[PDB]
Amino acid sequence: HHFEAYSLSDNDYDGIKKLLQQLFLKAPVNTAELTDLLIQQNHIGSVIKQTDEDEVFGFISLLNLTERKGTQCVEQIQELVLRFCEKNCEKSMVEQLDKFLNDTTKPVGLLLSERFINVPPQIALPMYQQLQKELAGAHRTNKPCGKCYFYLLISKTFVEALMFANAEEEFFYEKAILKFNYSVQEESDTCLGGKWSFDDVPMTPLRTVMLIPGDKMNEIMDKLKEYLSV
Repeated sequence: HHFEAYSLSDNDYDGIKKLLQQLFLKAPVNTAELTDLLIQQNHIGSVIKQTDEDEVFGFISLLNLTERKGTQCVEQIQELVLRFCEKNCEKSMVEQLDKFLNDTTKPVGLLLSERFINVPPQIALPMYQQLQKELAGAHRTNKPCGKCYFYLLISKTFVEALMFANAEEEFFYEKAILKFNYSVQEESDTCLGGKWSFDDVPMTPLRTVMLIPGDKMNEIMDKLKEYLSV
């Protein structure tokens, strides 16, 4: 099974959108507007295709949340994590989450990395390495995507103790200065040509929100290389 990574394209609109919908289900975030925002972003982000060839097996990209103020879906994502922070966390944690998201001097970059479960997990390493190269290039050329102090990751997670659909996201969670989980009710498993999914022990679907400082990313990349190298 050979995979190829391409820049985001208008042709990948449907595949990127479905992957976003697997993540956001029915929460108040416009997956269509978000997909358009990702595709519009130039030199950042890549899609995985198997080389059938139209199908988007995965994608990774970054959005600078303060740069993209004025986009509705970006505001929606911020209001989404805050509202679930309010419901599931102590006000002290809510205050600082809100402070982190409104700190213009230290921008927060939303990291979106979604893939079908059938793709081999080792592909995660080239995806993050390529994104790291692109983020360094953006930082070199004074673009806002290369100027993030913090990275916000929303992960698909479950408990029967915290377990990740994308296993590599354990390394981000370990380094997160702020983290919490919220329960999801649509419970939509991945659509990977796969009819259904089964667990021998019952599981509770969750989303885990985590905020990771930029200085920890080189340590995260190092485990990625350690565990996923092929």
